[PDB]
Amino acid sequence: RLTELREDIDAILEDPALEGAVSGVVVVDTATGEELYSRDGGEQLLPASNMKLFTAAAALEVLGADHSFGTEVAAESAPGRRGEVQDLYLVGRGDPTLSAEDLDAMAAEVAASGVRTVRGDLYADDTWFDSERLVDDWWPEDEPYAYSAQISALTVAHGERFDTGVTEVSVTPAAEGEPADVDLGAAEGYAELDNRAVTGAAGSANTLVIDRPVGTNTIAVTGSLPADAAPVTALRTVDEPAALAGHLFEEALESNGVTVKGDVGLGGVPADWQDAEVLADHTSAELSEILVPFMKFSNNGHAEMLVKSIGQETAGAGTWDAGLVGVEEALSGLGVDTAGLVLNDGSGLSRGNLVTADTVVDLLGQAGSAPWAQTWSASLPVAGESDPFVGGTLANRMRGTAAEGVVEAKTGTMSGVSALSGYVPGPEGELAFSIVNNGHSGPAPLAVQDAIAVRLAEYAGHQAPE
Ligand SMILES: *[B-](O)(O)CNC(=O)c1ccccc1[N+](=O)[O-]
Ligand SMILES: [Mg+2]
Ligand SMILES: [Mg+2]
Repeated sequence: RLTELREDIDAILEDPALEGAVSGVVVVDTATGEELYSRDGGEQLLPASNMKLFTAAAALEVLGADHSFGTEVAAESAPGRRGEVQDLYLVGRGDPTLSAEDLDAMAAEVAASGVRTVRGDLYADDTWFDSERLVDDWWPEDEPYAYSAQISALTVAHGERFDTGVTEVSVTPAAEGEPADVDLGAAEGYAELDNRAVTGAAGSANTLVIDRPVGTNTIAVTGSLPADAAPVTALRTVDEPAALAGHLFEEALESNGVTVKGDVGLGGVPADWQDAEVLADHTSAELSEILVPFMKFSNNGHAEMLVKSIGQETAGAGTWDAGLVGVEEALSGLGVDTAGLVLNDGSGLSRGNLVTADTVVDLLGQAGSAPWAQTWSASLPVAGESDPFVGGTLANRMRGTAAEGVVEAKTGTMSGVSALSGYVPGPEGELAFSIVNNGHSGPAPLAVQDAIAVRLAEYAGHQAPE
């Protein structure tokens, strides 16, 4: 039975789609410590988003399941009889789920607390982390897309998925031959518009490209949208998330009857402020709850912010250098051998990251007996579950198989890297597995990973739901 399983997995990895790839595959029974299957377990490979497994475990170790993040509005003293303040400060301490509604609810507080006029300027203070926005080796050409959003302690998160530091762009066709309408979302009046797009004839080809040219805060829209095409929406990052959060706050203020007479810009609460007047605050939900959208959908913003938040907890330094050491320390504290690990970011976006399949399984083991185990697995995608906040990146994989509803694992994909690691529970034991593929040339070997996951589900005594 053990050997049958082994031979099957051997054959599954015989797949042509893994030509010239190195593949780390490790499976361990977690009740007993038995090594059911091991191949290139010690080989160092890029992990893509499997890196979050590490990040998420450290954050729970360091910040705690119950941790929350705050944001405040501050003036040098409370407002007058006349309800006036000079400069106003929006100060973010790394909430990765600050919505536009929260900015609105905070603008109402500022009004309820008796401010009717900001006489001076409004500043957005994201100084709680440093201003290193992107990791060294992240690719400039990727900077327009949501997963590559700049990192700040003050960032507005869009939608129920909480994609930070982006804006929704929507392009509606008009009459054939007239320019397409471009709607910039939250970034209206913040990010610049270069609209070159046109409405093509009904039934013609869709060639619409939405971009943000490197080193600009301009949304450049080119190509042709068919007169009859459905409106197109795209998440595009903006330069300086905090300044957009600032921009949005001025609008929430004016909206809640508070007139801002100055400019909007970046700035930290001055040192020479004796006893700042906190005129509004927001508290995020707790880390346990935040893990869901972070891990289910592989949020890269959330990952880096958690790192910088760890840097803050361990060293009062909201920094990659500080946070990564923080992660490695936490993981050691956990019992994980971090020999094979090379940490270059929290998200896995970076090609400077290295894991081994043994280390991953190692982590999976330790996380299983940690007091925060449950909130940890709850965050992982569940195979073939169609409710996005349950299935996450595994929503449309392995449906109608023994793995459906059972396998909990994290995914990982970019050019020539794919990964799947997590658990198979069952009538046998709770299995921890890691599959990391590097160097394949075609599409990610998703079928190959599925096959393994499914056979492990069957080995743990599961059957495909019909
Ligand atoms: B992870 O999500 O497995 C690593 N992948 C990414 O960060 C990612 C996600 C979504 C789109 C692109 C992309 N890239 O790394 O290019
Ligand atoms: Mg605006
Ligand atoms: Mg089942």
